[PDB]
Amino acid sequence: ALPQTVRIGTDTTYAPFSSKDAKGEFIGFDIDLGNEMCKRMQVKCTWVASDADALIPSLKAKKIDAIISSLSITDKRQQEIAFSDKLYAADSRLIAAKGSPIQPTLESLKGKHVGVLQGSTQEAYANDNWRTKGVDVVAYANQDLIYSDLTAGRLDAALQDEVAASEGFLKQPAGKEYAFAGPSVKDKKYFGDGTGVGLRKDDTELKAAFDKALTELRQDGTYDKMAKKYFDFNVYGD
Repeated sequence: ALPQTVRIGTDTTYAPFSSKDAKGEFIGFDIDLGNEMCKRMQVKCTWVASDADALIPSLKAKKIDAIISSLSITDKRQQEIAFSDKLYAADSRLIAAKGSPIQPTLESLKGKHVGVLQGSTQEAYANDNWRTKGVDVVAYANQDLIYSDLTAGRLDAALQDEVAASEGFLKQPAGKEYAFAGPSVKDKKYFGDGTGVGLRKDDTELKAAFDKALTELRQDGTYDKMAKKYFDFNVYGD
């Protein structure tokens, strides 16, 4: 059976998906999706703010029943936990000067300087896929020095999370003469081909319920109405 109340963990440091406003309220597209699915599942849901690194451990330990926290459905994570069907994509993407001919291909990136943030999944992807095939991958301690170096012409491009870059540089005046270079970069091992509700593998009833509610809110147009509040592109991907 489903619990009387489903506890959902989320890392509230990631607008526009999950954050806390000035009154401490949970806000974001994750919160909207979670709340809408819980409504259709007719279960009470309680949001629980958690450190990012504590989400999966808390889930495994049954401190929470679900994770909705832009949790990429990576191959590695699927060794340990289950996921709902995809909620939206969390792929990465190149940013470069507006009009740049750069593409996320080996042929285009050969001999180019591509900035990535130290310790990021973007760094991992670029080091494992591009650095070893003739791309000059430069790792940064500070995200903002990446952007500054891009604007200064010390980088050809920067590999960033797509929505984070969209909301955090491209929408700022500083990013006005910059744009995505090519399409999003997709990889099941690094970016997950989607985010999903993170769930314990044995909780099949809970996953089925989330999956059912999600297809229904997508099919009757609720998904797009909710997404339009935050995004002017196809955030779902796919």
